Amino acid sequence: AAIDKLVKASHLIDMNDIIREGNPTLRKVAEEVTFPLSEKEEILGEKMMQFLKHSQDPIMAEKLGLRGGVGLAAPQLDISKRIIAVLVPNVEDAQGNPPKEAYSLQEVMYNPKVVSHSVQDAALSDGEGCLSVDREVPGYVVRHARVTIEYFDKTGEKHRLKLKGYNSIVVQHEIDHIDGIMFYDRINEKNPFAVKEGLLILE
Ligand SMILES: CCCCC[C@H](CC(=O)NO)C(=O)N[C@H](C(=O)N1CCC[C@H]1CO)C(C)C
Ligand SMILES: [Zn+2]
Ligand SMILES: [Zn+2]
Ligand SMILES: [Zn+2]
Ligand SMILES: [Zn+2]
Ligand SMILES: [Zn+2]
Ligand SMILES: [Zn+2]
Ligand SMILES: [Zn+2]
Ligand SMILES: [Zn+2]
Repeated sequence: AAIDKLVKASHLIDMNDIIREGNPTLRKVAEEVTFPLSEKEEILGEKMMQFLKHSQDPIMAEKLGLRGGVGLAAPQLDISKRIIAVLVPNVEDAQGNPPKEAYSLQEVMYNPKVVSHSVQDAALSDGEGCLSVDREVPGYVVRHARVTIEYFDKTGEKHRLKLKGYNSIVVQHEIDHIDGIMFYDRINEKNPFAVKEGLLILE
């Protein structure tokens, strides 16, 4: 099955493992994982995080032909499970100094969900792109500004976490994938750049 291919020890996830727009798995509601995790589900989560790290690394991205990403959901690898990985980098300063924390968020999350959110909405000013979508899609992807999430880690431990900013946006995006929702679903149908008053536009 797809999972067996992906969890082979020597296998590195690349773009040929990522399904594309139009594949039905992208529109399913992903199934909840049960704890204790199987070996395969644990391995998949590790390989997903590995892909993001690769994707972000100039060398490996180039070796393996990867488009850079900051999150990945199991449904995008044809696996209908509630497993996402997020890897959101902090940026260097103007003098070239690395940030204090390499990442503002770095997590493999099992059964994640949004449990509360702000009334305020937000969108990234540059829009959103997707590894499964090979088309230009303009417009503001309107999300919750702030979210509280719950999720499990690979050991079964429950986390509850409030997010904001870019971190908020990224997790929302991944969560949507495990519910069958695509980013463009949240772009206004008649003017992609419409702004309802109070929308937090993020730079
Ligand atoms: C920001 C919402 C989360 C994006 C996650 C996606 C990758 C994906 O398809 N996840 O399921 C990505 O990294 N996309 C990038 C993306 O949209 N980025 C990366 C930097 C900020 C933002 C565009 O403004 C690229 C591929 C376009
Ligand atoms: Zn592969
Ligand atoms: Zn392990
Ligand atoms: Zn590596
Ligand atoms: Zn609500
Ligand atoms: Zn996506
Ligand atoms: Zn919501
Ligand atoms: Zn709760
Ligand atoms: Zn539309």
